[PDB]
Parts: sequence; C-alpha cells; structure tokens
Amino acid sequence: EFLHAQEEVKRIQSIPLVIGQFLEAVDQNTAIVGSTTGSNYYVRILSTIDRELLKPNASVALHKHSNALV
Amino acid sequence: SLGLGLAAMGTARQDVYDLLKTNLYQDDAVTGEAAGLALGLVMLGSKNAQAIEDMVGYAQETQHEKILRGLAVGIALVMYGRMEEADALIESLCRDKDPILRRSGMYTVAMAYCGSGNNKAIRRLLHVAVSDVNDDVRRAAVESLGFILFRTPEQCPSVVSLLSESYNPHVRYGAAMALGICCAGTGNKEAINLLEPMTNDPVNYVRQGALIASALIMIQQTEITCPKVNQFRQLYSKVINDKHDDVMAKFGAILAQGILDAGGHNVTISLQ
Amino acid sequence: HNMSVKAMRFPPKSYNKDLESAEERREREQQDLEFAKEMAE
Amino acid sequence: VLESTMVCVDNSEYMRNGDFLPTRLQAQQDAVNIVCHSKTRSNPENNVGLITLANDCEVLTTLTPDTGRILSKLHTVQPKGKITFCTGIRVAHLALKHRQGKNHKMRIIAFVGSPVEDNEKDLVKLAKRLKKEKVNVDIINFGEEEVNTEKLTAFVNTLNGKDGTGSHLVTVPPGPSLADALISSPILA
Amino acid sequence: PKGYMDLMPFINKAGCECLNESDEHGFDNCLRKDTTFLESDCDEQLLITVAFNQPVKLYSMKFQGPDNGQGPKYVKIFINLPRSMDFEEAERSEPTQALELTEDDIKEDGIVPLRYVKFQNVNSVTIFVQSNQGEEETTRISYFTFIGTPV
Amino acid sequence: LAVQKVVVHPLVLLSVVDHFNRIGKVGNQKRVVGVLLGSWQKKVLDVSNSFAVPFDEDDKDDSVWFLDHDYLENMYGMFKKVNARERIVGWYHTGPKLHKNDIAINELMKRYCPNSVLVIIDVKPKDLGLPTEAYISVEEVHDDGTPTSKTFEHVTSEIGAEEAEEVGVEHLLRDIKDTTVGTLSQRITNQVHGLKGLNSKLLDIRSYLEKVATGKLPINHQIIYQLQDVFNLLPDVSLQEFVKAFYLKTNDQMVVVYLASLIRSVVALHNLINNKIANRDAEKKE
Amino acid sequence: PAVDTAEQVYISSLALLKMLKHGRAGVPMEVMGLMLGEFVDDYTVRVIDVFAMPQSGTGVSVEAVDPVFQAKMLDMLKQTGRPEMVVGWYHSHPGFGCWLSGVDINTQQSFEALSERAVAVVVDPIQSVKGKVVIDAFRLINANMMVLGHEPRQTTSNLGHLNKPSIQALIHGLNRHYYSITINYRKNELEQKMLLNLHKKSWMEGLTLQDYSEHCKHNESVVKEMLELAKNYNKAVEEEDKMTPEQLAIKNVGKQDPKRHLEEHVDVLMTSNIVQCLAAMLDTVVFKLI
Amino acid sequence: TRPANHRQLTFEEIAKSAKITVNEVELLVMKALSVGLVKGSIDEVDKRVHMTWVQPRVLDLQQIKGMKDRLEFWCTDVKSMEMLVEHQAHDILT
Amino acid sequence: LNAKVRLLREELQLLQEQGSYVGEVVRAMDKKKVLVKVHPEGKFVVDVDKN
Ligand SMILES: [Zn+2]
Repeated sequence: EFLHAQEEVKRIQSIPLVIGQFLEAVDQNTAIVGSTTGSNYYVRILSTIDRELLKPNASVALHKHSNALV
Repeated sequence: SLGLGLAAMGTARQDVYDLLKTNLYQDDAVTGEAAGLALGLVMLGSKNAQAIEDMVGYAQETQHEKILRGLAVGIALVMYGRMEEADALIESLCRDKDPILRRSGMYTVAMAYCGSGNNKAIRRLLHVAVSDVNDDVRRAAVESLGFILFRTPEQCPSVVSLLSESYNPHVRYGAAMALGICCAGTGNKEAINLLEPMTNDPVNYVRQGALIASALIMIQQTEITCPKVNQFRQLYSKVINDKHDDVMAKFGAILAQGILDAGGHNVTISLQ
Repeated sequence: HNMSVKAMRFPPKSYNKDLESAEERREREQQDLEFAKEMAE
Repeated sequence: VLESTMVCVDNSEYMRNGDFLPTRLQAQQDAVNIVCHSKTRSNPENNVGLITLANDCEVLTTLTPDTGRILSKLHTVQPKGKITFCTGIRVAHLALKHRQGKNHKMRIIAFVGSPVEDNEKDLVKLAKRLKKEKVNVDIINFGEEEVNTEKLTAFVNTLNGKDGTGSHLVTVPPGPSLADALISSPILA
Repeated sequence: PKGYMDLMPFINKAGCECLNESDEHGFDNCLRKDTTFLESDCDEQLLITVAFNQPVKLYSMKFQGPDNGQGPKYVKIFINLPRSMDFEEAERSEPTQALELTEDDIKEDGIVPLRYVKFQNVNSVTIFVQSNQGEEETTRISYFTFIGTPV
Repeated sequence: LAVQKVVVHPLVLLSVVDHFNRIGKVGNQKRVVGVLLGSWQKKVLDVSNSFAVPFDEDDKDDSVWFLDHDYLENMYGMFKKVNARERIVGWYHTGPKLHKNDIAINELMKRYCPNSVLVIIDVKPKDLGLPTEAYISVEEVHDDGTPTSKTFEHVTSEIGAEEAEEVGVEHLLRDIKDTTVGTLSQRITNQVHGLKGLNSKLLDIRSYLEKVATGKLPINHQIIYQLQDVFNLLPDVSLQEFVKAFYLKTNDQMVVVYLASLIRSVVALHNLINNKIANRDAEKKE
Repeated sequence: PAVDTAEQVYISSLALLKMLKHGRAGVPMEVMGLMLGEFVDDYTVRVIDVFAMPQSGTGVSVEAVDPVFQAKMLDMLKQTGRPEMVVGWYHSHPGFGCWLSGVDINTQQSFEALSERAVAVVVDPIQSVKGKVVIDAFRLINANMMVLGHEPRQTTSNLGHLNKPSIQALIHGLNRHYYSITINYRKNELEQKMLLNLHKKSWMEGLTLQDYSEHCKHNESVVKEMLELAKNYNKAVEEEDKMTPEQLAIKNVGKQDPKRHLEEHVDVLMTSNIVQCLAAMLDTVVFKLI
Repeated sequence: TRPANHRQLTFEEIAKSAKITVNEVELLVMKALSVGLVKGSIDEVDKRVHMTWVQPRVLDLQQIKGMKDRLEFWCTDVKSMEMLVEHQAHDILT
Repeated sequence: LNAKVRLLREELQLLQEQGSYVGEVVRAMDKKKVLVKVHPEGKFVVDVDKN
C-alpha cells in the first residue's frame, strides 16, 4: 500500500501546471515559490520530489489551484 | 421473512424453511435479502448440509447483491457454535472469488467460534483483515474478532489496538466494532481508551462505529464505574447538535444514545 | 548490514500523531463548505 | 414472407455456353435480377445476398436489404472453374445462420448449371441437415438437367419430406430465357 | 438418490419429442436401459425434449453414451419453453445449464451434476446435444434419466 | 519482412476475451474471429483496437467457412469515424493453434490490408507464454522443386500499453500485482521463467522428433536442417580458453559486488549510528 | 419508489479501458459514448461494454448523440453476441475532475426521458494514475422533488456515503442538481490473468546475457562515480557533526547527498553484476555441448 | 562425422580421405570456406583445420532418433537447474 | 510503516489546500492586527493565528 500511495499521489502532478521559481526552503515540506503569475506563495512540497534538484533559481511546476510544488 | 425467521430462530422447521427457500428462489433483491437472512436464522446451529448446499449454491448463482448480503449472514448462522465442524465450509467460503461469500466466511468463523478464543480462527481473521482484496471482508474480518474474544474481554484491546490505527478506514471501523462487540456491557477502560480518539477519525463512518461501539461497551455504566461515560454522553449530544457534522457520524451518535440508555436503563448487552 | 539493520531501534513514540490533528482537519471542512456555498452561487 | 434468401449463382466453365440466349452467364444475371427483385416487394425487410458457386465458393455480398449491389457484383462475375455444389450450400447455409434478423426464414436459391459430381449419399445427407434447420433451397435445374434430374430429385424430396412444399425443383428446358419460366415457377409465387 | 429418486414414471412419454431422431434407433432405447441406444441420422446435433407433470425437481442426469466417440460432449439444457423449439432456438438461446461432458461422465458408471438451484419447478425439459466426443456424424446415447424428487 | 514486431494492447486482449465469451455463451464455438485495428510505426505493428465480425466454419471441411466481409466494411467505417488513425492491420482468432483455412481467411483479410497480420489470441490462460502469436503470410519458395505455397511466418509479439491504457490495467491489477518484490528478485524470476520457457520449447521439439521417429509425421527436412544448426551452436564450456575467460570475467564482477557490499555495510553502520544518537537524544530530553 | 443510495454501477474491465482510451485520445474534447449493459435490479447497474460516438466537429464539449450512429451500431453489435441495451452514456473530463456541467445535465435528461435509471459516467483520463482511476457515475436530481423538501434518494445503508465528495464536484452542482452513484468494478480471474501479460518479458530475455563490453564499461563508470561520492561522503559525515538540527534537512535542499547516491550506485551495481553472474552460470550448463 | 569436440582435422586426414596431395589440402579448404560449405579456419603451422560449422544435410530416421536422445539429456539439464534456482531462491522468488 | 502510508494518503488532500500568500509586515497594531503588504496585491490589515 505504500507503493500504491506513492503511485496515487502523482495525480497532483497532472497537467496543466503553472510554472514557478524556487526561492527559499522554509522547512522540509514547505517552501517559498514565485509563480509566473507574479505572486510569491508559501506552499507545500510533494514528498516524492528530489530535494537535490531544488537549487536556487530553479523552475518548478506548481499545482494550478493550490500552487503546491509538485 | 424477517419476522418469520426472528420467530423461528433455531427451530429448524421444514415448513418455515421450505416457504423461505421458495421466497429466496424468486430471485428478488428485496425479498432474497430477508429470505436469505431468515434461512440461516431458522436453521440456526443445525449445520445440515441441505441448508448449506441450498444457500451456498444459490449464492454462486444469483446476480443480485442484496440477496448475497442476506445469504452471507444466513450461511454463518447455520453453523453457529459448531467449533471445528465448520472448518470445511470456512475454507470453501474464504477461498471464494465472490467478495460477499468471503465476508460470509468471516462471519462463519465468528459463529463457529463464539467465545471459544480459538487462536486458529483468530489467525485466519487477522490474515484476512490485513491481506484481502475487498475492504468489506477486511471490515468483517476484524469485526469477527469480537465474537471470539468476548469471553476474555481484556484480550481484544491488545490484538485490535494496532488495527484501530490502520490506513484502511474499514479496518479501523471494524476495530471499533470489535471492541464494541467483545467488550459489550463490561465497560472496559482499555477498550474505551481506544475508541476515544477514534471518535475524532477523519473518515465519517469510522466515527459512527466508534460512537456505537462506545455505547455497547458502557451501556448502563455510571460515572463511578466508568469515568468517561459523562464525557461520551456529551460527545453524543455535541455530534447530533453539530450542524456541520456528517450525517452518518450523527447516525452513530443518535444510535449510541439509544444503546447507552437502552431498555430504560434496565438492560445490558452480554453475549455470555 | 543485516546485523546493523536488525540492531536499529525505533523508540515507542506515539505513532499516527504527526498526522493531521482532529481540530485542524475540521478547519478545512468548515472553510471548504463556504467555498462551495459561495463560489458556486 | 419475412424470409432471407441467398442466390447461389454459378460461374462454371459451362456458363459460357449459348444454350440460353445470349449466354448462360448473361441469362442467369437476368434470372437473379428478377428473383431478387421479387423478394424485395414480397417484404421490404427481406434480405438478399450473393454467393458464387465456382471451384471454391466465394460470398460476394452477404444479406442486405438492397438490390442494386447484388447486380453490380454479378457484373464482375466471369466464367471460371468447376461447380462445387456440396460446399456451396453449406457456405450459403452458414451465412443464413448469421443473418441480420433471426426472425427471418431460411431460403437458398441455387443456380445449378453444371453437373454435381458427388455421390447420392452425400447429396441426401445434405438435405437432411437443411431440413434440421428448416432450410429450404430452391434450385433451377437448367443446363445439364439430362444428368442432374435424379441427383436433385433426391435433394428436394428428402428436404420436403412427405408434407409441405418447402423447396421446389423447377426444371426449365433450354429455350429463349430461363427467367421467362421463373415468373411462372412456384419460386416467385 | 439420498431421499430423491429416478423420475421416468413422472415422464409422461407422450409429450417427449426427440428431433433429429433416427428410424433405426428411437428415443425409447435410452429411457429404458436394457442395452441398445438412441442415435441421430441427419447430423451430429440431436435435440431432445422431455415432458411430465409440472411438480418435478432435477438434481442430476446420467446421459451415458457409447465409448467410440458417439457419446454427447456438449449438451444444452432448457426448461419451461413456451411454443416449439427448433434447432436454432436451442443453439442461439441461453441455456439454463450448458455442461460440457467429459469421457468420465459418459461412462455408464457416471452421474453428472446439475445446478439444482435453477431446476426447481420444471414443466418440461429441452435437451440439445450439440457435439459428441469426436467427429461422428451420428450421435448416440446409451441411457439417460433425471434423478430428483417431485416438487 | 514487412513486419518486425507486433504490439498487442491490453484493450485488444480484453475485447478478444469478451468476444469469445459472449458468442461462446449462446453456442459452443471452436474459435471466434475478429478484425485487428492499429497504426504503423516504422516496421513495428501497433495493434490497438479490434471489433468482432460474424464467422462460422464447418469442422469437417476447412473449405466451408463464412466471414461477413460486408459487416467488416460497415464496422470499419464506424471505428474510422471515431479514430481515423486506427486502420485495419490484420485479424485475430481465439483458436488455440493455427487452422488449415487460416491462409484462406488471410486472403480475404489481405484485400483490406495488403500486409495483413494474423494474431492468435489464446483465451485460455497459458502459464508461461504470451497469449498472442503474430503471423504474416509469405511465399515460401522451396528448393526441393515443390511449387511455392502461402505459409504463415511467425512475427515476434509483445503486449504493450498506452499511458492511459496502462493506467486502467494497473487499477484492475492493483490488488494482485505485487510490486514489493525488488528488481533483483524480479530478474531472477525472469531467469526461472527463461529456464521454464526454454524447457517447454525443448520438449515441443522432443515431442515432434518422437512422433517423427515412430512415423506419425514425416521428415520436414527444414526442421532437421534447423536442428543441426541448433546443436552445432551449443558451445563447449569445457575449453580452457573459455573457462579462463569465464573465471576472469566472473572475478571482475565479484570485486565490484565486493566493493558495493563493502560500501553498503559501512553506510548501514552510519544509519545505526544515527539511530542510536537519535534514541539517546530522545531519551535524554524525556 | 425513491431510488436507493446503496445503488451501485458495475463497470467491466473492458468498459473501463475503452473510456480511458477514448477519453485520452480525445483530450481535451469531452468525447462521449454509450454504455451498454443491463439494469440487474433497483440497486445494480452493470456496464458490460461501451462504444464511442464520433465527434461531429471541433469544440471541447459534449455533442448531441447521433441517432443513426447509435441505432446501426447497436443493431450491428447484436449480431456478434452483444444484445445489451443502453444503460447510460460516458464522457471524458480531461483533468478538471469528474462532474456534470450545464450541457451534461441537458444531455443526461435526454437519457432520463427514455430510461429513468440512465447513468452519466464521467472519466478523467488526465488525473487518472496507475492503480487509481478518477471516475464517477451521476444521475440527475429532479428540481421539483428536491425543492419541495424531499431528499433525492433514500439512505437505507452506509454504502453510498463511503466516498467523500470532492470540492470541485460539489462546486459544479454535486448533491444539488445531480448525485453520485458509487462505482464498483467487476473483474474475473480470466481477464485479470490476461492483463498480467502486459510487460511480461520473453523467456529469451531472462537467459540473455548483457554485452560484456558495455557491462564492464558500466562497471567501470559507476565505480568511478563512487570514487568521487565517497570523497564527498567523508565531508558530509564531518559537516553534519557540527551542524544544527534545524539544518539537518534545509541544508540538504539543492545540494546532492553523497550517501543517497552511494546507495543507488551500490544497489544498481549489485543487481547488475549478480544477475549477469547468475545468468552466465545458468547458461554454462543449460547450453552445454556434452 | 566427427563430434564438435574433435573437429580439428589434420592435413593428412583431408589428403588421405580426398586422395589429394597434402599441399593441395589448403586450397581445398578455401573452396569449402569461400563457397560456404563449411565454416572454420586453417592452421598451416600445425597442419590442422579447425572446422566449426557444416552445411546441414538430410538425416535418416536413426540419426533423428539419436538427435532426439540428445534432447533428452538437454531437457534434463535445463529442468535440473530450473528446480535448482527455484529451490535455492524460493524465498525471493516472486 | 503504517504512519508513512497514512501520511502519504493525507498528503494528497493536503497538497490540494490552497497555498499561503507571502507578505511583508509594516507594523503591528492592536487586537492582534498586523499591517502587511502582499507581494502583488498591496496592503492589508490581517488577523494573527492563535499559535
Ligand atoms: Zn462534461
């Protein structure tokens, strides 16, 4: 069921996704992202995201509704 | 059918069985559910092959699920308190591809092993609860643990405590119901301590089962006997009077009040 | 590796408490109810 | 009547003969154009399909409530090969079992214009099988009736049994046109 | 047999029509045992109908055929059919039971089970032998009867 | 040949299974025949959809058989209207093995698709092999002087799924498919399946040779030619050169396994260090 | 005779794949089709098979049902053993959840006039992932009955309230103009074993040995990768000793973890070499000249 | 005729069996190798010819029976390791 | 392991919860009021969470 839960959380990554810019990691599961809409949001990060790729000034795909880093 | 079976429990009268079997064979969803359930009630504990062959044979031929739900309870009741004499039927039901027939095997395990504490039967129920394709069978697998351990009420809040926090809400619901069935009337503080967080479960029906189970555990119980009765008594009122609470969580709370003050505070639930 | 892994001890912490709190999980339901009761109307 | 018919047209080498004016291939094309048209007005829901009776049977057009497509297929039918009447009826019977509407009645139209080179036992057993499925095969014994008048006699007699005129064995002697004798035959009645 | 019994006395023997019958061996042979057999003539297919009083319950049949391959292989069973049944309405319809016989069931020391739930109140039974254990154009049946009880 | 590989999608398998079940319900059928629809990509076929067509064959004679080709055209226009990129790429039949009249049916199928591919989809759940066996009609020009005939040449088959088709399959296989087994265990199970598959293939050849020896079938002289090549290709693993090379290569991989295991153990020790520090720190504050 | 909340819609394995394939291919058009099956009883709706209606033209919305396409497809499906009536219609919602719009409500009313138990199934091929398909079955709520103060359906069971309604659906008229029918899937042993052949590798691949030149180069390259990772791994051990527990994870964001990559390289290399060794050993005796 | 283990024909055997001069053996192998009748190589220093492949030929029933007997040993070896890997890796087998 | 699975399923619902704005505090006010500047949307007077 852990594999099923990991597989089924990927629906949060379904297109379309608004493109943001990773700014700062507040903690493990939350971060500050700058959406291309022009607004800075304090959102959550999907746990299955490689945090080694969260370099500064890295383009990140955000949920079109909740702006979460997916 | 429900009235006739309720009035012919264990009587094993052929005329009642023949009439009820005719109603079951009509292949009506509404009638078959009551006819199938009453079929087991009338032949309660008889363990005769003809009732098993007719009901199990019908369950593998009918295409209406409501009939299966009544038959699943009916098949279990025929082999009630039969100890190992239901082993042959149990493996046949638990190996069935029909989810409802598998649910009947869990119920058959409960009735063949009522209060016997048979760890072999408990071994099968726990295996199905954690490893089964259908959530209903998992919920019934945990539920059947109450009927096997009610003679040793302290044993349930140890086996089912971890299942009370499982990912599957259906196993969590059955975990509530297992405590309610096994610890009915005893006012088990260890069991009540398990149900107390379950009344705040995110899933609605898990809350309903915990509320109903809490009523079963501490029916008639007073403040001195059970310190948490007053807390839960206000908990039932809060859920009912909460306009933003889910309706089926209120269904358990309203039922819980009925069981808690059942019989005008003069009755208790005791399987023994 | 097998010996080291078997020697790892998890303290008996109160599991399933790092999940959503009952009070805070209720907060979304009330707020999301107004979301459906207002945006749709 | 609400029945589905299949025309077992023959394109054997003997269809080049001029015994029927202008050609047996051309004469049978007029025969189909009239018998197929007759089945259309008997019931607008009637189904007509084409099956060739060459060396190897070939279903040119399955059952359809259309007439024009039958003749266009018959236009391209050229004389070739030898008749295979044993397999022609079965392949036509097989299409009858898979018709558009199962309420239709069995009916097969055979254009026997070449000798049937089989034993009487095989022809008789074919009739019994068609009688089992209530299949009526209507055959015109044109062409070589001087030698087919006995093999086909056992075919219809066994199919019709003792009662009921389910199938007919109308036999047109050579003349101007076999179609001119079809409108007076019980096939079109 | 365990409280049930063979039911040829109930079978009226007057409303029984065995289509695709053969003049050589008729339907009487397979209903009386005493050796002999029933066989078909036109085709391997063999349609059988059996009539009796309305109250009759079927548990099992014993369609024992010969061993050469003329014994039935795939059989279709139909119950309570209004109007007549041709070979197509026995081939293009949904049977109550369509048990595919094995060689063990054909053996004279063999009894085949039926889904007793679907055979409770039977007015008449239609039996459609579709194929035999081979490619024999005639299908033979040594013996046959229904084991059960009246309703 | 014209086809290098045929990819049969799970939708086709379910459609073929359902097609065999529904017609098989009304009457016992030796097989059911339908039409395969799909696209073409380079030289690999992409069979992705199928529809049923009326079909019947007399068991006694292979020559007598009927396929409703007018139905075949009518149903194609349906599927072309919905999906224009799916064209007729062959036919299918659920018969466990090939039939003698299959080459005749392919000719009727060949006029709609010149390079028609027959895929035999076995409804019975075989334990080892794939349910699909793709064939193509080719001209086998014999060297014995016998006239050229139309024979089916086998084309490798593979079951692949579209992204959305795969999504539904995993939903239907969610409970029974056990993904907890690691990659290393999966490959070893593949090796066990490879041993079983090779063994079954070898028994099929042995069964054929047994019947040939007793005269049940005559000598093909193409299988025997092929069989001599098979046994000639059997390597001699007892050569000194191969044994030394095998030993040299085996030791090369062992040290890499040794290095990886050496790194694994200390990394495991690091994890145990962190666990004991976390446990000691947690109990100190409590 | 109020409809029961415990009503279930059973979708076959074949039906689910067809709507998923048709819906995905028609993204983002709300591609529609008809669901064939049988109303078993007042509590069950079986969807044996579905077929896709063609798109008349451009436009991301549900078009009108084409009667000639429907009738002559239904007639021609009856010939091949599919005499199943239309029990409703399905259409795709490519990514924006499963609900009914204004056009969908009008389309469903056309089916409700003919069959009162018609079911509107909405499938989300975009949001559907492996092991979890976003599907929902809807039937319209009559405005006359609900306005006067009557629940759309009776609740005699717990079955219909096991799935919590999504906020997106509740926004778009769920429980106001239409209700959701719980969807259960009918799967048999036969179809389930058949689907297990997906991605089933050929028996030749199991005994096939990887090229030893590339295998050694892969052995070479990955071991060289651990040479740098081990050097970085040593630095990571000292750094984390003198480093505060608030940066146990924040400082790991945007910087590679040598320990994580070392495990992946070890895990990759261990299965690569063990499988190659075992396959080589098995082939030594299986393919032997003696 | 010779088994695959002993397919190293010396120049004398080819010369004697073909009634040709030992110096003409080398040209004979070229024709067989060039046309494609046999596959292999020539070791002139050791005067040996290393044939590795021959054109398949028509075989009698007895030779086919011997071929089938070879499959009996081949099938036994494959089955033996199939049980060996299954038994040894039973716990990790999926 | 159960907590990991339970947290994973709850994360999918959590990730659908709308994100939070990022603002700059101008000054604090009485009654737990704070004057902030949402990045594109100017100034606001906002509450303060009880935590
Ligand atoms: Zn829509």
